[PDB]
Amino acid sequence: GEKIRKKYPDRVPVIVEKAPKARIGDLDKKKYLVPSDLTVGQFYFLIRKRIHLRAEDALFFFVNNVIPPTSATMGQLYQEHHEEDFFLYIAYSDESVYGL
Repeated sequence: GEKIRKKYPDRVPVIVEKAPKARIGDLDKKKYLVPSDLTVGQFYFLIRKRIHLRAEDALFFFVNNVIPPTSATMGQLYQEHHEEDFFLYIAYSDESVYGL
C-alpha cells in the first residue's frame, strides 16, 4: 500500500469481500483501485461484471455495516468505511430483505 500511494496518491485501493454465507456469482479479484473522484454508480459497474451477474440479478453492497445511496464517491468513502492500514473494506450479497 505504501508504494500504491506513492504512484497512486489520489487513488482508493478498496478491499472486496462477501456477506455471511453469500451466494453471488464468481469473482476475479477482491481489490479494486478506483480514483477518489469515482462515484458509487461507477464502482457498481466495475464489480457488477466481476460478480458474474447481469440482466436483472440482485445485489447489495455493504461497507463498514452501512448502505448509502449512489450519491457518494469512492474517495470520500475511504475516510468513512476504511478498515485498518490505508486499504478500505467493501462487501456484497445477493439480497438484503427478510429471508436468506
